[PDB]
Amino acid sequence: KKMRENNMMSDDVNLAELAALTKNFSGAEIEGLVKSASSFAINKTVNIGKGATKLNTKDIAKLKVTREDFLNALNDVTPAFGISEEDLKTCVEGGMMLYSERVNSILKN
Amino acid sequence: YSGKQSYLGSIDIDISFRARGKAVSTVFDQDELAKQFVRCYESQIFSPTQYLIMEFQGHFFDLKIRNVQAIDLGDIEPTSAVATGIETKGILTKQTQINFFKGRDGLVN
Repeated sequence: KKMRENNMMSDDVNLAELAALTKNFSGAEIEGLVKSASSFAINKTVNIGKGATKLNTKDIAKLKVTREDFLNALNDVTPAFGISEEDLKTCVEGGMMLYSERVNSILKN
Repeated sequence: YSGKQSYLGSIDIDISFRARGKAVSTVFDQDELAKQFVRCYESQIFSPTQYLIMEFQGHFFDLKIRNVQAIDLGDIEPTSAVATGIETKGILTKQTQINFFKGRDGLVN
């Protein structure tokens, strides 16, 4: 909420898609997602460690989170209840092929 | 000696109270302190680890150059690495980004 009305948010993010992606997320997990997404944004500027002292007005004057930060953030936060569907998506890691008509009939049925 | 890097781009100064009993809770303005350092000491060559004595509004302070960033005229960006090694020195200018850090005692406000 505050992020948007303070003009710190890129215009590219569309919330509906975010809601779509997060299947089994609980109400307490979305907040960590926000935190992680912001953490990437801020880290791009500071670069803790090696490239220190780059902090300056110009950098901090135009901070905005981007969509890909959230996409990256999905790799850190993981559901707690959506742990059995992962098995299902990995069951078809081998791919699928339609070498016969039959398969189409079966799936249709 | 320096060849090119002859001016001070950014200067980091640790500020501390000389007299433990002379602590004052007054809010010190960084801009005024920087102006004080420049007005009293201008175009002066400074090294890391050099000590100094500052009289600001009757208050006497120990100043400690923790690190120095030497930049040459014409450098749009401060790409130079800030050197903690004592060898780097530069000449003060009225535009150095002066960062004041609390002393080890941590009493200066």
